[PDB]
Amino acid sequence: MKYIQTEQQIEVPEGVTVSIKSRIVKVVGPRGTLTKNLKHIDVTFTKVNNQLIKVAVHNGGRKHVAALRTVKSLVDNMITGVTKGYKYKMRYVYAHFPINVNIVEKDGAKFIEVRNFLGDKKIRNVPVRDGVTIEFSTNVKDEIVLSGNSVEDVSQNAADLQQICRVRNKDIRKFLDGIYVSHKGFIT
Amino acid sequence: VEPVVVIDGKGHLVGRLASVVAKQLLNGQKIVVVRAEELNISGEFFRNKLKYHDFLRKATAFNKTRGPFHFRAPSRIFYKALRGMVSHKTARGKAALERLKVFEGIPPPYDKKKRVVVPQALRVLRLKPGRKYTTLGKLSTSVGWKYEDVVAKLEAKRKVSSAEYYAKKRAFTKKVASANATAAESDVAKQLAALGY
Amino acid sequence: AHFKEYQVIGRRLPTESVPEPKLFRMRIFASNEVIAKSRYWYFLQKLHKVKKASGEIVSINQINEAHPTKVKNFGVWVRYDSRSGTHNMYKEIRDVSRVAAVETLYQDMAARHRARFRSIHILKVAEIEKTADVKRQYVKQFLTKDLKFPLPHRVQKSTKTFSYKRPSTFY
Amino acid sequence: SHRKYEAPRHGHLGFLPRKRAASIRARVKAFPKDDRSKPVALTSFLGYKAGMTTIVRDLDRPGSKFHKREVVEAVTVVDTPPVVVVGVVGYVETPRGLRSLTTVWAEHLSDEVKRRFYKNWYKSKKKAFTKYSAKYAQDGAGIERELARIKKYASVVRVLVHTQIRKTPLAQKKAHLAEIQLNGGSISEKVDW
Amino acid sequence: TDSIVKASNWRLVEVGRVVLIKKGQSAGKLAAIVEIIDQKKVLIDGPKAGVPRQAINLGQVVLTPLTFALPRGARTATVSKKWAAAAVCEKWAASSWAKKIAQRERRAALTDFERFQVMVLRKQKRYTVKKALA
Amino acid sequence: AESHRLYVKGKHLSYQRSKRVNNPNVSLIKIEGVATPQDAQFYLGKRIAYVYRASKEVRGSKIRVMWGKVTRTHGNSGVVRATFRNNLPAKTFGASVRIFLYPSNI
RNA sequence: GGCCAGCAUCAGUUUUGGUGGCAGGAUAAAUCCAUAGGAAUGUAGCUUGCCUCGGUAAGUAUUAUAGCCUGUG
RNA sequence: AGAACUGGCGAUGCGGGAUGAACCGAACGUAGAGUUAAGGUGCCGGAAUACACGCUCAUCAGACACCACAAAAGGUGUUAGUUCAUCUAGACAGGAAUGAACUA
RNA sequence: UUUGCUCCACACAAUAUAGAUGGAUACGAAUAAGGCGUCCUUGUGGCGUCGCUGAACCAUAGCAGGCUAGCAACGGUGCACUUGGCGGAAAGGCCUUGGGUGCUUGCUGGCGAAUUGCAAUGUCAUUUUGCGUGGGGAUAAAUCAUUUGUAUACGACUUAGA
Ligand SMILES: [Cl-]
Ligand SMILES: [Cl-]
Ligand SMILES: [Mg+2]
Ligand SMILES: [Mg+2]
Ligand SMILES: [Mg+2]
Ligand SMILES: [Mg+2]
Ligand SMILES: [Mg+2]
Ligand SMILES: [Mg+2]
Repeated sequence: MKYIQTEQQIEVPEGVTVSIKSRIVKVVGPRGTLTKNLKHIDVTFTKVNNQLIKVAVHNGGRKHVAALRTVKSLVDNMITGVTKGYKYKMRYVYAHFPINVNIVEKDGAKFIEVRNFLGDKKIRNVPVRDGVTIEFSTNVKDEIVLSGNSVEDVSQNAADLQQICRVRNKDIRKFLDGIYVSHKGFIT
Repeated sequence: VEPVVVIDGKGHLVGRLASVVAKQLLNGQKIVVVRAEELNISGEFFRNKLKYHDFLRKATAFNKTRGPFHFRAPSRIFYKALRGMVSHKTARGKAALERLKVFEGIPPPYDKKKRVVVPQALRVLRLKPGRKYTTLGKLSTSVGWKYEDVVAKLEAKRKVSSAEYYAKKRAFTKKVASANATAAESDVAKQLAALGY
Repeated sequence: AHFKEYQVIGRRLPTESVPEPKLFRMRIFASNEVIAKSRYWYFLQKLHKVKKASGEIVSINQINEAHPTKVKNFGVWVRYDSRSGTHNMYKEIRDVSRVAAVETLYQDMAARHRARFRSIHILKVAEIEKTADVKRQYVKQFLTKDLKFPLPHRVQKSTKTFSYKRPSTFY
Repeated sequence: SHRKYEAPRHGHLGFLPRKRAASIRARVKAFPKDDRSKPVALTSFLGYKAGMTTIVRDLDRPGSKFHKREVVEAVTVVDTPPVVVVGVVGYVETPRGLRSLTTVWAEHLSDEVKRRFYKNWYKSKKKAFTKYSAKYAQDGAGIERELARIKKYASVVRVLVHTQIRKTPLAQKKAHLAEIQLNGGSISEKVDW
Repeated sequence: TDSIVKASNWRLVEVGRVVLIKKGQSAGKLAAIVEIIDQKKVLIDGPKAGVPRQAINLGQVVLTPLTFALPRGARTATVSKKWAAAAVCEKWAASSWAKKIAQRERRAALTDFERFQVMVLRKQKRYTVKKALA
Repeated sequence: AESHRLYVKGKHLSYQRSKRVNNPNVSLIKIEGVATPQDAQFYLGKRIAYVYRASKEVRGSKIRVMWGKVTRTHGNSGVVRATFRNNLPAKTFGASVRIFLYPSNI
């Protein structure tokens, strides 16, 4: 109904510096630097002090206000990404055919290889996005760990691994074979 | 006022600009339009892409070389919108269209001239903030325009030369401003101030 | 059009049986006195056994706003006919006069409910005397202490076809 | 009403119109994409078709029934004498397409190439390229300027070559001239080659 | 190393904000915002320039950088007292915005003889400027 | 000086017309710098000349003139209506005309 | 005295500006002035807790070092 | 297909509805000037890219009587409204309003 | 095929004008943001300032613009040459060096104008082309006919012939 004013608060810890100009957000922390372009929302940022940043929408409708809270979450994820990081844990689920997963190098592209999924002869490869590191945890059976500063890069990279192992022409209720995200958390 | 008016097409709505240009041509003003690939159309990219494909399927059934001609270049897309607002089948309409030139990028003859804008057709002054719009450059590429990269490379070269020109012009302006300021505070300057100049 | 408020007083025609009939008054919003008298008979025929040929208009007087330069919160009750049925509705309008509020009300009904002038009855217009009796949030948000807001993205008016610089929307 | 039975259409609509070709020498409308990390080389060649014959060879294809067995095949023989380079042409990228900027010719041309420029060779004075050869009479300043222009501006380099028709049993005596694109190396390397 | 967020500098619709009227009977005159009616309507009053107390659309005025202390809903007598105390007129006259307005009016009031004197004076000043540049 | 102009530049737009019927006896004229009917009142009654060239010389000149006058305003944008002794030809739609400062009321 | 025009003073029709004197209404309503009463989106002052030594938060307080609303003349 | 009263077409041009025997406006000797009707004023196209308050975003938007079509039933799309209940004595979700059923 | 062809400077004729009548006056990018000036540790930095339209800036005085005298500056500007660099998207334009020459209204003087008779575009622009002067520059092809069959209804195509 064209609300006069809507505000959201963004906190920053001691070790994180945030520079915003012309809707360009650069977050620098102990773990690195993240950047984001937000020239599609029409909001205004202001600085209250060294530990608080406000974002506001003036004379906005229901749909415009709904995107204001999205900005706060996106900026907050950048802040905690450069401080705590993100960790996604995935498990291998199979009934008969073991799933073999290894990191391979192909023309300097840092791929990950999936072999013998449901006995398939086809070789499955998923590119590893920049800034994402992949480790195979010990003392845990069939677990792969993805880490990075960007939550979107880590989450989407893990999503690619789930989609590449979809069963076709079978009852997926019975054939529950694949790799699935089992835990979302932080590096620290 | 000028014998030739050169309009920079960047950031202009296609229909609003075409209406303004068509009236100017009929009134006897020569118009040159540059950077037709930076034109904007209201509505998202997918919606406008569907509109062009609806235009594509229209053709003479018994001979396709007779049917409507589908031009893919951004300059020709703007020309189609402009020709529809002119009685182009008359001698008066033909004469008006001969006073118009449309180019992609800024060709060498006009790159050293002054460009103007049309406020009535500017996207930033017309569309409500937040509304979706499409750029004519990417729409043309998706429908078979082969020269997007060539224009981009040439435009980058032009801007480097134009930036260097502006640096010399800016430094000269500062020198002129200093001389005028020093030449002020005199009796001649006092008399000019009383008369408004 | 631009509305004025009139008081209209009418009566039944005097008879030998009943001399000096009762006087009935109502407040009518109309663009002129000719429409105001027509509206008076329209509502009177909905309440009493009387019509124009059987009665007379006693006096019609324009009513002016007491404090036209004071911002007031108005509560309005309306009854209107939709495409299928009749409904009652309460709305709140913030203006400086009753005629200004009524003009806004007719625009609002036309815009949101497609209700024409003929389909609307003004039941009552009353100024809300105290805060916290306002029950609509779109009006209450202007009653906050020290209200300030900017006007982003200013679009200026151009009197010439061509401009020699890129415009700015600063304010 | 609909046709009683369905059949595929007769003929291919992508080979229209079925008209005569503009010239007896078919145009090359696409060259291989240039890889400039390779030595300079030609991308095509000119020859004359002589005829067909038959060969016998051993088939090397595992899984085939005729693996490691002799097969009889038909082949075509093309007479390909060496071609002679007699010029170079440079092209510039333009929003309207590729445009030829400069052409530089060799100092001397044989009667084979010169016949291509005439329709009545037996009556002509044979004045073709007589004044152009004078551009080599000096130190070559005119030729150096044009070659430098190609190096500075051109994005595509092609060479003009002609066949040695006198070495074939044909009676034409008039050589065929054509452009061949050079792939590999930088623009300067292409021009120097 | 500290956070750097670029700040906005919009002119605010508030009580005490000085506005310049561009359309209507009072075009070119100053006024002060007394009350806010809605997103698009306010109540203005300028007693010094003879602007009647009225409700006006925000599209009829232009916000100015100037502002002064004023109670909400103040009457005309109070507006005059606050306007004079804050010295609004002299602050507006010092701005380049007002000077360009005054300069534009003066230039349009010149006569043919005065326009001739401008040309002569401009050439005399030009001679000195060109000599200084060289 | 480099300028000798004593007239105001103008453009011949079209005849007075409805959607499908035109009236050659009245021509519509656009005057530069005029964008308001109130401003166009200044030019009412002023003489208008259309100047053109011909190959044949008749009265010791190869330049011919058609004379007219401003009669009234037209629309809200400063266009005016003009009548000429002989109607202007239709091929001059978009051609320049001269609005003189006489007869003067200054 | 044949052709084409310019200006002035009038007549008929009409279009577009500037300006003067009057009448009516709640003998406009307001503003402004005087006076009575009142409230908060509560001014000055005062109290209470943490506070980069003056800055907020809420309690009291109806004109005081801001003002406003209502009735009456 | 067949009747009733009236107005029309036929026998009738003219302005408007792109186009049309019947609709809207208006009926016609030859001309000049002024003013309008119905219908219109981004460009084609004569005339405000006028003013004002709202509503709508459609991967098949919508756009003006006669007229050149769309329905039942649905949508936590968005807007306004009706009724009841919870909430200052801290509800809903996991420190401010919220929930349910309905109307267009 | 009776000295033809081409370029340069002006001479006279013809030709027509989709419409000169002081000047088309060059950053880029953003718009819920920028321009300019300034300082430093050169940054997504600090400070100051501007907008609210070109309603600007530049130019603009002289027989459509004459003939002469002086003063102050060593500038401004036009024409024809000259030095160097840059420009290929349709560059055909931009910048720069030196000298010669005309004018200067930056300032002060002296002569001339009439009669176009009270207004009449009152003729001052650029398109094409032709004929005569003289100063340089260069001295070919195509078609028919004949011939060939990689071609072909006829044209056309493809070959050969001092
Ligand atoms: Cl096919
Ligand atoms: Cl043949
Ligand atoms: Mg194609
Ligand atoms: Mg072919
Ligand atoms: Mg029948
Ligand atoms: Mg009959
Ligand atoms: Mg129709
Ligand atoms: Mg028009």
